[PDB]
Amino acid sequence: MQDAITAVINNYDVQGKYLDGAALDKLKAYFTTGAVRVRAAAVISSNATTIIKEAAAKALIYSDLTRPGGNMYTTRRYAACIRDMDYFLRYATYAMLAGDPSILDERVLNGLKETYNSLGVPIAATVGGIQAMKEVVGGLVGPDAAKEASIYFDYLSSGLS
Amino acid sequence: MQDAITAVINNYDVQGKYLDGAALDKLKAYFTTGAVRVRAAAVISSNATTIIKEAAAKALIYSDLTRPGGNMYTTRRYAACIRDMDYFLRYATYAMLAGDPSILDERVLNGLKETYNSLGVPIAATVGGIQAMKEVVGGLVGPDAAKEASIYFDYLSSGLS
Amino acid sequence: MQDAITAVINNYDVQGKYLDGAALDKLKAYFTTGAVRVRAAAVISSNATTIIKEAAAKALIYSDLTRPGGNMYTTRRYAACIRDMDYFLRYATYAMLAGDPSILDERVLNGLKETYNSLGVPIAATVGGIQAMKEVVGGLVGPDAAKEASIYFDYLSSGLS
Amino acid sequence: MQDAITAVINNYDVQGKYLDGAALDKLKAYFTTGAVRVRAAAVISSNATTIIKEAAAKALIYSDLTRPGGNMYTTRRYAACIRDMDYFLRYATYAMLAGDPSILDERVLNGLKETYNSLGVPIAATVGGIQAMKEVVGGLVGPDAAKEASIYFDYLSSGLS
Amino acid sequence: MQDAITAVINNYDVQGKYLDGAALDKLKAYFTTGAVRVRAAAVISSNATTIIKEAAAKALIYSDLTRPGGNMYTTRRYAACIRDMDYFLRYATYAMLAGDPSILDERVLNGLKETYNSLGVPIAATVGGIQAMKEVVGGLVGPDAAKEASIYFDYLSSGLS
Amino acid sequence: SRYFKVTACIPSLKRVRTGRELQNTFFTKLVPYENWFTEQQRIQKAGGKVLSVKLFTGVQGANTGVGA
Amino acid sequence: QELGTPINERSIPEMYVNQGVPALKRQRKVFKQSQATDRESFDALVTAAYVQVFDKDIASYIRSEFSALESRLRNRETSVKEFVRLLGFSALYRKQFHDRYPNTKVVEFAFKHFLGRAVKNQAELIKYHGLLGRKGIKALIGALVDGEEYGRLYGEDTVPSWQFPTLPAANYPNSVELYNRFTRQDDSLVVPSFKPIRSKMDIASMPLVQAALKEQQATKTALDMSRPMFLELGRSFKGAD
Amino acid sequence: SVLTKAIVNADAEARYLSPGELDRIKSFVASGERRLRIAQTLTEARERIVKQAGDQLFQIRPDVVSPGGNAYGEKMTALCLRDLDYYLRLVTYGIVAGDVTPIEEIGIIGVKEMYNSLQTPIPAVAEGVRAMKNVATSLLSGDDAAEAGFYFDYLVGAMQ
Amino acid sequence: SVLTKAIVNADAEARYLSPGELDRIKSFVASGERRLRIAQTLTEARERIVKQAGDQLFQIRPDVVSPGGNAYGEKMTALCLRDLDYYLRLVTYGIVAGDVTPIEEIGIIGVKEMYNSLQTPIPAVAEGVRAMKNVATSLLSGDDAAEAGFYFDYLVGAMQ
Amino acid sequence: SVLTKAIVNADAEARYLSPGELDRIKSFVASGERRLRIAQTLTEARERIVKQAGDQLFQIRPDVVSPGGNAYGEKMTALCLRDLDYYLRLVTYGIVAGDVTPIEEIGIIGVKEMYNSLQTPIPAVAEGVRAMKNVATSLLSGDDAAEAGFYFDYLVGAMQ
Ligand SMILES: *C[C@@H](*)[C@H]1/C(=C/c2[nH]c(/C=C3N=C(/C=C4\NC(=O)C(CC)=C4C)C(C)=C\3CCC(=O)O)c(CCC(=O)O)c2C)NC(=O)[C@@H]1C
Ligand SMILES: *C[C@@H](*)[C@H]1/C(=C/c2[nH]c(/C=C3N=C(/C=C4\NC(=O)C(CC)=C4C)C(C)=C\3CCC(=O)O)c(CCC(=O)O)c2C)NC(=O)[C@@H]1C
Ligand SMILES: *C[C@@H](*)[C@H]1/C(=C/c2[nH]c(/C=C3N=C(/C=C4\NC(=O)C(CC)=C4C)C(C)=C\3CCC(=O)O)c(CCC(=O)O)c2C)NC(=O)[C@@H]1C
Ligand SMILES: *[C@H](C)[C@H]1/C(=C/c2[nH]c(/C=C3N=C(/C=C4\NC(=O)C(CC)=C4C)C(C)=C\3CCC(=O)O)c(CCC(=O)O)c2C)NC(=O)[C@@H]1C
Ligand SMILES: *[C@H](C)[C@H]1/C(=C/c2[nH]c(/C=C3N=C(/C=C4\NC(=O)C(CC)=C4C)C(C)=C\3CCC(=O)O)c(CCC(=O)O)c2C)NC(=O)[C@@H]1C
Ligand SMILES: *[C@H](C)[C@H]1/C(=C/c2[nH]c(/C=C3N=C(/C=C4\NC(=O)C(CC)=C4C)C(C)=C\3CCC(=O)O)c(CCC(=O)O)c2C)NC(=O)[C@@H]1C
Ligand SMILES: *[C@H](C)[C@H]1/C(=C/c2[nH]c(/C=C3N=C(/C=C4\NC(=O)C(CC)=C4C)C(C)=C\3CCC(=O)O)c(CCC(=O)O)c2C)NC(=O)[C@@H]1C
Ligand SMILES: *[C@H](C)[C@H]1/C(=C/c2[nH]c(/C=C3N=C(/C=C4\NC(=O)C(CC)=C4C)C(C)=C\3CCC(=O)O)c(CCC(=O)O)c2C)NC(=O)[C@@H]1C
Repeated sequence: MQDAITAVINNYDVQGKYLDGAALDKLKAYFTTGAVRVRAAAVISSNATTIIKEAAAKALIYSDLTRPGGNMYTTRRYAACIRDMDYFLRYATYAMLAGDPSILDERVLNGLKETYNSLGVPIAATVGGIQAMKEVVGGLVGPDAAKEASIYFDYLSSGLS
Repeated sequence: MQDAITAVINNYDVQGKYLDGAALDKLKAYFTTGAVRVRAAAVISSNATTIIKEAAAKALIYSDLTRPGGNMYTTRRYAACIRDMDYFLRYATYAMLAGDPSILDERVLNGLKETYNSLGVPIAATVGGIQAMKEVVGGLVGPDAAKEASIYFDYLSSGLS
Repeated sequence: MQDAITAVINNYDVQGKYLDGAALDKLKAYFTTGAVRVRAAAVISSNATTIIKEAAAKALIYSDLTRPGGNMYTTRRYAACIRDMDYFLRYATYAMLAGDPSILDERVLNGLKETYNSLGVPIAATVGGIQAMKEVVGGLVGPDAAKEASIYFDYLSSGLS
Repeated sequence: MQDAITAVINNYDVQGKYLDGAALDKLKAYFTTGAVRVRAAAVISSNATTIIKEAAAKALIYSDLTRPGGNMYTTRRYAACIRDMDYFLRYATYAMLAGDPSILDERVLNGLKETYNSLGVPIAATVGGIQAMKEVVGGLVGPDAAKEASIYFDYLSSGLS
Repeated sequence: MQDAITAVINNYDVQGKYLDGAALDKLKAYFTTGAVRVRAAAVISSNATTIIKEAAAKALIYSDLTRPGGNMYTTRRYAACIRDMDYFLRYATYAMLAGDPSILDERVLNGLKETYNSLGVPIAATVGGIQAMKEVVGGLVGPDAAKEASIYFDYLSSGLS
Repeated sequence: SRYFKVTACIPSLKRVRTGRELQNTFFTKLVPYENWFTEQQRIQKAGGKVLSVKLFTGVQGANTGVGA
Repeated sequence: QELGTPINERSIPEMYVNQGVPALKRQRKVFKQSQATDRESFDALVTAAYVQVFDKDIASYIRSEFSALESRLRNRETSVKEFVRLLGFSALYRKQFHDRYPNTKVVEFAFKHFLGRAVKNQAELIKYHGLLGRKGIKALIGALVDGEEYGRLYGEDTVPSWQFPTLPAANYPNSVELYNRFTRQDDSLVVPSFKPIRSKMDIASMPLVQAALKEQQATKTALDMSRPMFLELGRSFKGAD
Repeated sequence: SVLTKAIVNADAEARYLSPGELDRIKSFVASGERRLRIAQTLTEARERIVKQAGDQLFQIRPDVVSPGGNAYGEKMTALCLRDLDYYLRLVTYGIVAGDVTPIEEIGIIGVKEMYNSLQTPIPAVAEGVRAMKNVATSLLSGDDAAEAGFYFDYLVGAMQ
Repeated sequence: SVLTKAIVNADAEARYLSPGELDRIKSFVASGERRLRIAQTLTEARERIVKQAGDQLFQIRPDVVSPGGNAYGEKMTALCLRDLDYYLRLVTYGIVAGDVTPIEEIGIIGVKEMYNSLQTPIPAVAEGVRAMKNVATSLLSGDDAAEAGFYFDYLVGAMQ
Repeated sequence: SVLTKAIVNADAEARYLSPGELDRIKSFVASGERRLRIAQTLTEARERIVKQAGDQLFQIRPDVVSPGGNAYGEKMTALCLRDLDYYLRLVTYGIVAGDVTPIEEIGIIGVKEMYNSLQTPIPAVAEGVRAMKNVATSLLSGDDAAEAGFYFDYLVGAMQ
């Protein structure tokens, strides 16, 4: 994986160039937004379970998904689906802290789609759950980091779909 | 493509066998269900547009799909989606008349999935539309051919999903 | 894998139905033939090696298969062919005990055709050996379980072919 | 893996034929050159590191490959490239000793092309390094085994390209 | 494990001494008897099962060992005894080929005594069987290697006792 | 070629476990010379005590035949 | 009554029975030495150890070659871990699963047999393939068997057995593809290497960083600061224009 | 062959060939012409050896050509003779190759399972192979007779 | 970097970041401005530091510039100075990132095979890095000198 | 030795010795007299071989005896010559044993750590061993010279 700092460092190392004004500007712009990311990540970590519960209630359950024959029918699949939503939330928090979706590409999205066609999971339902979590997280974090939080959920949804 | 008669004929041709008691029983069982299939196909053909309208109203529209950014936003995509539903209905009628899903495998499901990931279409929404059409068709055709009609829509939905 | 009872249970669970008269009749029909299956399985287990011996003698050996250039030429290939024959016998016994070809589809026929295509094994010769085992098993077991044992050998032969 | 002797033995075993004058001529042709292969292999094992260094200096290093943006840039990638060269040298030695390219196809070339495409490794640079190693080996071994060694390096190059 | 050559080599290694006349004499004494070891080992490998059968017939069977209450009683215990006898034969062949009891000490005798005391195995009967095997081996091999093989069987018997 | 006979006891410090689990905590077994090193580290990194070690097969002086 | 019915009636049952993880994840048995005491249970453990390794196909050919190992295991001289390790050291394993495949596929075959999964990531391929080529099979097997993952998962007495991993990403499909392959059914290496995933979104285009860059420009160009005003009134904001 | 065995061990240990392995390769290539001469001799005398080994085998074990035996009947005896020819050809292959790899891959692995399925006496076939060894060494000089006898002994030990 | 290391450690256990890790992140973002200022200070004087370190290394170990030395000749010395510049750039990268993560991936893992295949003295490269460290710490204040010296000592220990 | 290697392989496979292994054992026992003659010759000419190898190594690599060299000083050169004598002794051990097992157990495993901890040039040691090979090959007939050169080449390859 890679954050903003390592992204700049690697982009300059591939050219074999010392850090210049543009690189220092990028690093300063990242460093200024340090405390906001930490506060948003702390809020998300504290409210993780409620976000999953509200997203599931708004987008998944009370429907054919949870009624018999549905993909989220039975406790065995309900627990798996909520665990998947927790995974998405945790990796979105990691991506928001790092300021880079490289962790999302490396450790979430690769193989995930073909895994879902292999298992039979509804990709559209998963995307709907992700967007419900995005709305809830944007409500929780405040106006400071709402856009920054929402960008990674949109990244995950676009990668899946 | 192949119907029940041609399926039996080919299954005996591969063994190079003349038609026996089992083949004649299968052919008689197909022939006894001739008028029912014709009546069901006539009813579906007469009520084609209404079935699509009710299925779309019940499963697709009045939501984020038709709201901007959705996959059936804009007239260009709305017309395409309703044309796709009409295609599914017509091929389900063909399969119901023939008494064999070979036409569905050959001319509907072949590459349809990977086409849908290529275009970005929500496969879960497509399956929901297909099942809404299945409910409407089962209501229309009567108790005579309700199960026969429903099985091919289920075949299409399971192939897509 | 599924047996008859678990197959009925899952088929009703997916529809969310309590067990009704039809399901109870199906379970009763399976239970009425429990003892004959156990007796036939015990007979086949006691006569396993002999059945393979007569099947190989009547279908494979004394031909070009065992000669140089044949697929079952050399001791290693002969042992492999007889081990495959034993696999077919054991899984047919499992299928006849469970009253369902789910185990055969899950653990035998999955990829067997293309594996044999990769290795060059004669599929027609394999089908002939399977039918020879079917004849021998029908001779050994008697009228009681002859047809019930034979249906799963026919299932394996049709899956390979 | 196969050598000349084993290749002829299996080529006659497939026909079930005793060794005749032709096979005797072929294995005699192999036997006549036994000692030269041994001496050349000992020389190669003696000069393994120097051959790799000279091939690298002549074909790879002091270019864009070893600079930033080059595939062989950074210590890890350089070590990987030199380990690949050592693999090529050792397996060329084994194939030359055995008098057969079976080990080259069978322990090296299988999937190496697609692995190199996945990792982004330059096939043209790899082939150039292989040819440089071939030229160094031909210089070291002398006229006796130069062609015999060089045919397997050419085999590696033609398999990669 | 060590042979005679390796034992001499390490006994000179511990002193850091070049090989002198005494070591050369010991190596020559080993070398002059090389082919006899080879022919005797080939004979033993050819007649391994017959030696075990005759030794068992002379020393173990037709007694209280093979009757109820015996340690040789039951097919499992008889299998264990004959497998042990085969182990003794093969390792005696290895020791006599290597010209050293190091392999017998390392891979057989360590733990075997207290293992037999724990299990209840008769050490006296085992020694008698080993001696019968020794006599059979001496009869088969001939004057050239009779005593030479017998020394290692005596080593096994003395280690057990 | 040398085999260590080692006795060790590894307690369970999480999840307690339920089925009979007796050979998984206190054991004695032979271990090769080459792999005994990386296994002794694993035993003491998993919070396990190494009760006994015995040289068993090998010879103390060595100097030849060890690497076989 | 109607609130527990399916909606969109399952017109074809047992098309929905098979969805989700395969039944093989929970329709198989695990063997432990600690509860495999007595001769009848010990033979099942031994025959299962020959199937986790050797992948069930050339395991049926084994008749008596590994008989000294079984005797020590039965006498409790070596644990099941030692038995599994010594099984990987044999010539039969080297002949079957190493002598016919490239060096990168031997790592994959070794992982699926002694740990139960496929290769996690590219940083594990580099570690284990760079050791197999350096020191051969007897070091790669020792590294896998003595690893921390093996000690966590199976401990002293347990046959390895297949695991259906959830994490990391692509590990589940990679493992399942290996699982549902017969011996010699397919010899493609499945996980040749992990492609670099690159970057499609510039970090300077994010909302927080881009919102700070504009402020950084304005603060440096426009406004003055805490040095004396006579020094700050004789400043040229442009540098070379 | 010896080359295959040495290369396989060197590859398994991830190293170049050892000096001892090189020495054995040199010895094998030196003994190649004598090995070819031995192979030519047996392949020329293939029919006489097979027929004779049939005679001593049937003399030693008449029960196999007894009706309670596997090889009862003229065509059962012919199949036994054909198996004999197969094993003689394998012995010639092993003699020319210098080791037992091709014979092992062709006619010993799974041979116990095959002959148990066919209900044939493995010790009887081993006795037939021993009669083959006697007949073959009857047509050979001492050094090369011992050389062929080593491979015949290997076959006898493998069928055991 | 610090964030990458903390995220990897949390992801290994599959849990959200603990408040201690957030405290480490806060300390790193606080020290980031000083770190980048130190990096720019080193970058401005990259040529002088490289030249002085080269002179010092050649004084301490003249054998490398001797006939049997790896760096014998003008172009061999140019390559040595270019490598020293590479390591200075890596040290500035590490100082900016706050962790040794980029340094290890770029110029530490495989460096042994690097200098073994090139036959270059690894202790000589370490001494050159030490001279580079002395030149760098001569141009920095005490706290910044210690901060850079930590990464320089890490490079010296890794190249060992 | 060849005996140790064959016995170890057969024991690991759990089988009796193969015809190929028996043939190689016979070849080794036949060549034992020539092997001991070669070993006696090298043992007698150990001092001249060591001296000429030392002079050849010093002419090739004068830097090693230079001030910035590991072999600078009279006793540093004496220790290098003593190691040369050690490796010559190991060469005689390998020649008499017929394979490289004692050489492996004595002086190649851990020798990379040997010379890395002592900071000694492994390529320089390899060059010294090659000079030893030249000196010893100058004191033997062609076949025996090649036979000893195989072991010297093995030592050079292990020092790599
Ligand atoms: C009557 C025998 C026929 C025949 C067969 C043959 N098979 C192989 C090799 C394999 N067969 C299998 C089979 C299975 N694996 C499974 O898991 C199952 C179901 C549970 C089956 C049926 C596999 C996987 C192999 C490959 C690995 C192996 O060899 O064990 C061979 C050997 C081919 C070769 O030499 O490479 C043969 C000959 N051959 C005939 O002529 C008969 C028709
Ligand atoms: C909202 C939930 C939806 C849903 C999901 C669902 N998933 C599974 C099973 C798995 N999900 C994963 C996921 C991942 N693998 C990774 O590496 C990561 C990142 C760490 C993810 C997110 C995997 C691998 C599996 C299979 C293995 C496992 O079960 O752990 C299931 C269960 C399927 C089954 O049991 O067969 C479900 C139900 N289902 C829905 O209906 C929702 C839309
Ligand atoms: C103080 C100088 C020391 C020294 C060095 C030396 N290096 C070379 C050649 C190369 N060095 C490198 C190095 C790197 N490539 C990378 O990607 C990195 C990580 C950033 C490093 C450190 C490379 C690739 C080469 C090869 C040439 C090239 O770059 O194209 C040489 C020349 C050796 C030769 O044979 O020509 C020298 C001398 N020598 C000393 O004495 C000092 C200790
Ligand atoms: C009743 C005695 C107790 C109780 C129950 C309760 N349940 C829900 C909602 C759901 N319950 C389920 C259950 C299952 N899904 C399965 O697959 C299975 C296994 C067969 C079960 C048991 C599900 C999926 C839901 C979600 C809704 C849906 O089915 O679509 C509620 C409502 C919760 C809410 O609205 O937030 C309640 C209240 N509550 C009690 O207090 C009782 C002790
Ligand atoms: C209004 C002057 C007339 C009228 C309109 C009417 N529209 C709907 C429903 C929908 N209209 C749309 C339209 C669009 N989708 C697009 O992408 C675009 C291009 C930008 C358009 C114009 C859609 C998608 C719907 C469906 C619902 C939804 O948006 O989700 C209705 C409701 C009909 C119903 O059956 O519910 C009506 C009444 N009707 C008149 O009589 C007016 C003249
Ligand atoms: C002869 C000395 C003994 C004997 C033999 C016997 N063999 C058969 C039948 C077969 N034997 C083979 C053998 C092989 N196939 C191979 O690929 C190889 C390796 C080269 C061998 C050795 C085979 C394949 C058969 C089956 C028939 C066929 O070849 O198609 C029989 C006949 C048994 C029957 O029931 O018909 C017999 C009798 N019998 C003796 O008594 C001798 C000890
Ligand atoms: C060197 C001349 C070229 C080059 C190569 C390069 N290779 C890798 C990585 C790998 N190379 C292999 C190779 C093999 N596996 C086998 O089994 C065999 C034959 C037996 C071979 C040749 C493999 C498996 C890998 C991947 C795992 C690993 O890295 O060890 C790299 C590293 C790529 C990376 O950083 O991800 C490189 C650079 N590079 C060049 O510039 C030359 C053209
Ligand atoms: C046979 C002549 C006598 C006899 C023996 C007997 N032995 C056992 C059990 C074991 N024997 C061994 C032996 C070995 N393991 C090795 O690795 C080697 C060398 C390679 C040897 C020699 C071991 C370890 C055991 C214990 C484990 C096992 O049973 O396999 C038994 C079985 C005792 C029991 O039932 O518990 C027996 C009977 N019995 C006689 O009557 C003879 C005197």
